[PDB]
Amino acid sequence: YDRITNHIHVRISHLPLVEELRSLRQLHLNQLIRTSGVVTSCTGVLPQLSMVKYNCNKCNFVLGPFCQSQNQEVKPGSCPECQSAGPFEVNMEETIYQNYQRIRI
Amino acid sequence: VEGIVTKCSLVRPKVVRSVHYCPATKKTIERRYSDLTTLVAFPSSSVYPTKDEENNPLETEYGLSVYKDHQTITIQEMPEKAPAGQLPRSVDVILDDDLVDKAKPGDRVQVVGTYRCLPGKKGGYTSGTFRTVLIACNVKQMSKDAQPSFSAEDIAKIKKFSKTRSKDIFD
Repeated sequence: YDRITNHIHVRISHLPLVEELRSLRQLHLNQLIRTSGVVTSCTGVLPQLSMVKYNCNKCNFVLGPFCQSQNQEVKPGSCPECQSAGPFEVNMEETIYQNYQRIRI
Repeated sequence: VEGIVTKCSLVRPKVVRSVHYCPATKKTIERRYSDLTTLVAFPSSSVYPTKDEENNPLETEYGLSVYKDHQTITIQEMPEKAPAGQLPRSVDVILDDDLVDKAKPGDRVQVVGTYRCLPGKKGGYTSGTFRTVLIACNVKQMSKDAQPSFSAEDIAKIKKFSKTRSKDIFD
């Protein structure tokens, strides 16, 4: 099984609590709550910008990987590569996108 | 770029050798553009720089200057030879000075140009930003300035056709 990708996300079903979609405010923040509801619309495949390679030449080290997804980003001023920056170069086939979809409830 | 001329622009005096005059040190400056668009040029920029050999302000004196009649025309080839996967092109053609009112729409020509590019200062490293331009060295006219000249066939054969005729030459 190690030949395939890892990071298996476990699941959990049958929760003893169900809350409607009107009684949730700031008291249920960051709480795993089981909330149902009808789906209005869905979105297909969206090429989310999650990692873009940039060719650099200063210490024989290519810049990356970066973080540009909607979950978390890296603001300029504190680079993860020990706070380093150099020349950039736009590519055409070194961009690996991540799946991302939004659902209306 | 061969084909049929479609659109034609106006005639504007293009500045070539501007008489740079300075109301101070009284010095002459011979500055040439550098953008692969005029005659002698180099890949640089043409956004009216402020550089000078003596760092003096220069103004264009139109007393003894040299102009150039600039007129850009478009040439589109006929779509009668277009297969099923190719699209015609349209590149502008720069006219000359001694060819005023010699490129009217609805007439075929025969121009000889040189395809070049314009450098851009957008960003640090210049990528694949290269626009289309054509510097025509000579514009030739086939159906306007040129015409089928006569010879020894349009002098004798025309007179003999009206003499030894049959009834009337109108029929």
